Amino acid sequence: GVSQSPSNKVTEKGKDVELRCDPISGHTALYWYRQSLGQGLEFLIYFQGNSAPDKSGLPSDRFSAERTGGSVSTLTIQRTQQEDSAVYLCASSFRALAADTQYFGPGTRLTVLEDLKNVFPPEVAVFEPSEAEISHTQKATLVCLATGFYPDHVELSWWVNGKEVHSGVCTDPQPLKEQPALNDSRYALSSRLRVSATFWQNPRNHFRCQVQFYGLSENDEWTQDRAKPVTQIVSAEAWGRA
Amino acid sequence: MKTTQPPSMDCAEGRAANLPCNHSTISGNEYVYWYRQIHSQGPQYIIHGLKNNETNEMASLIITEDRKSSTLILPHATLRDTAVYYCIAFQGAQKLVFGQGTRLTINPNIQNPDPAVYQLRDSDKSVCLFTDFDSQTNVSQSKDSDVYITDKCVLDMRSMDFKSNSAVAWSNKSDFACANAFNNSIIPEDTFFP
Amino acid sequence: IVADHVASYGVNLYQSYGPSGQYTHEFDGDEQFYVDLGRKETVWSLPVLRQFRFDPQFALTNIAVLKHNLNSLIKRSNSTAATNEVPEVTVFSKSPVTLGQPNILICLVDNIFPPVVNITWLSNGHSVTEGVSETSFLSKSDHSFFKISYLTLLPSAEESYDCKVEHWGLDKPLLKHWEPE
Amino acid sequence: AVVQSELPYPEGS
Amino acid sequence: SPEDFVYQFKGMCYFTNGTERVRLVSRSIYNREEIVRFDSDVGEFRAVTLLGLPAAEYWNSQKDILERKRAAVDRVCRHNYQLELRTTLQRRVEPTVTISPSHNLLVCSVTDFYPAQIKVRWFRNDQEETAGVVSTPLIRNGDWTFQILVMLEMTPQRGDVYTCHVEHPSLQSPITVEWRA
Ligand SMILES: *[C@@H]1O[C@H](CO)[C@@H](O[C@@H]2O[C@H](CO)[C@@H](O)[C@H](O)[C@H]2NC(C)=O)[C@H](O)[C@H]1NC(C)=O
Repeated sequence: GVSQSPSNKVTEKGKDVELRCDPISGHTALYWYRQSLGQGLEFLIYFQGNSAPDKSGLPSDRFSAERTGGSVSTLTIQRTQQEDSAVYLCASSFRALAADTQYFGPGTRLTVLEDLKNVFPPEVAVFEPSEAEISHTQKATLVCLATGFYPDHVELSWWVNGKEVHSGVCTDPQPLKEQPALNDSRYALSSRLRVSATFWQNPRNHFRCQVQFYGLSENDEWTQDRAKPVTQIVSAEAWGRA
Repeated sequence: MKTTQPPSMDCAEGRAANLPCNHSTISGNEYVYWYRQIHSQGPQYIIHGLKNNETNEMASLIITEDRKSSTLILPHATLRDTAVYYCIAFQGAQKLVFGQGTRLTINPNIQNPDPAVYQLRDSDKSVCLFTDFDSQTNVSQSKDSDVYITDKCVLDMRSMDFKSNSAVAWSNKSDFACANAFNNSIIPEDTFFP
Repeated sequence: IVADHVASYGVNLYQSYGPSGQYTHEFDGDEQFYVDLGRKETVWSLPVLRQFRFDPQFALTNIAVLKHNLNSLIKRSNSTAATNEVPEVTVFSKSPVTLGQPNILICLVDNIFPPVVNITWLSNGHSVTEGVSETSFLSKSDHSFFKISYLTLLPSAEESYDCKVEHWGLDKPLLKHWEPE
Repeated sequence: AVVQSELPYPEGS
Repeated sequence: SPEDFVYQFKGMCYFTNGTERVRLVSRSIYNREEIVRFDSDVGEFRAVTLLGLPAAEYWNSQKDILERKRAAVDRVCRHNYQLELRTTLQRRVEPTVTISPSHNLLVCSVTDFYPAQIKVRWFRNDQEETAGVVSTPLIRNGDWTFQILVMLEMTPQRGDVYTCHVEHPSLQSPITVEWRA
């Protein structure tokens, strides 16, 4: 599979960002795309071996790509702008211009902001199952709510007894803005975990809601007196109740 | 040559899903390629073909004799097949172009609907969870602000072969009661409020 | 090996020396076009063929794959280098010689390998620059090449010409004389 | 009208 | 004498009896050795030499790569042949005949013609002469024209009319050029 790093990147405007792509072994053609939504696949540049015959397609001269080794490629966006925010996709194939199957990577979601002032981490809270639900259907649904975060770079996961779970989980596929009218509104996200009645009624079962927030880094400087909204994990736990 | 697909389709889980694609102006050197993109990750290559019929471990592709239309067949649809499916005519060129694709939704086979709205307590105060309703009904937003209602999303308890739809609502103002919060939707009458 | 017409829809050449490459199309032994890999444009050798299009990026990406495969074969063959062949040079006129009539001197340099050669014209003790042209390296069945150089001239009784050929297979530059007779 | 060309494929390293 | 490593790729199409027979042979060459080829008649890669064995192994294991090669006969050879039917195969350049005394020898120069098919006969007083003729091989000028010179061992007398007879597909009727002393 094609590898890409980093998975997320939130940066202030004017900073340089560097995207990394690891093509499939044996693929000498490598492609760069970027994708907004709602928007389609926007072609950027491609490499045959270590050379890029097609330098056009780049949005501006601030974009530059390299594949010096003939394998791993890097895309650099100097002095980022607001319009640079997108999901940058990488692909690779046997060969270029041969209609070879192009295989994509996970992408890098880039978000560029005018200022970092409205950046804030999420607030996580777990909600214990309803007493009426446990009596009526012998099933316990607990809801997690991550609220008050900006931008929308969040990954929510449920952890039962120290092991991540996927069965019985449904998270909202897309965060919703708390103030839909405002331009720079903050976000909120919900998720549900449903387990059996006997599993919840067990007081020795541990339930934790984990939210990965992508924000600033140790390189980024912070001026406010509030907490530096750094890339962090915010959790909220609850125990079984009898 | 461009491709056209139905903008959105539905299929019941456990049934073969047939996705159609029209490409009458396709040339002899253009392959019929299929990708899908789950919201909202990287595109996943599914299958492709020229003239013959191809079969992956993921899907099958049937191309008409005149190559003017094609069909993608997901053998045994699951919830993981819910994605946007792109049908592309692809020939020697650097750029691969995505159309609008087909928004494919795989609906769960809810055996016994049991619509209900519940209230949950913090380990602010409460949230309202509207669950176990039928896939036919669709939830709606609230005109009032500060009351939030997320779209439905299907829960899967694989340990029980049980599936359920659920929507979450919460607020801190108006002394929000888990009653009438969802009323803006077309919820059934059999729904009960404890 | 036997046909009515033979075509090379892609004569792809890459060599470590320059490093340099060449991309051409051939039909029935003649150069249809070449691609200037530096200028990234297709240069057609036959006027009637200018009505067509050929994306030079096909040539540019083709040569980049050859650069890859060449490094692979260099390694696999324990750096087996090319053998210098002795080229064969013959000079002749495009049309019969008439002292008044314009003509074209043809210098055929055959059995070229590796495809690295210098072809210059000498008349009466100085090199000739005006009115000389060259074909690209034309492919051969035995995977050597030949190359042809032209010199437009106006034959004169006292003007003799030489075709100077420089190749690593030659221990000294080969001069082929041509006399108006 | 466009001229079509055969394409070589990479191998090894 | 510098060292050089050369790599060649030839995508060759072979046409016979119009479009009745079409064959694609793509040759991968290291130095002057074809190491692996894709012949459309076999439909898969075949190593020609020991060095091309790893390449044929790898390519034949990729169904995608095998797909495009099998379609290249249609995508490349047949597509381009339709372009050749309206261009190079239409090219007709009338040969230019010229007789020049060399008397006891006579040279009929057939210059600047295309395509290559040519037929040259000498005539002495309506009687064709075959016992005293010697012809150079077919000469490729490299500029999409050919030429051929036919010498004639003759013995002149008072009243002789020497005629050169040339046939070419560009001609509705053969060309005749005479020479008298
Ligand atoms: C063709 O001519 C060029 C220039 O006359 C030769 O290039 C010279 O090569 C020598 C030895 O490799 C170098 O020391 C010089 O610096 C080169 N000259 C220049 C101007 O770069 C070339 O070697 C000749 N080719 C052949 C096959 O003899």
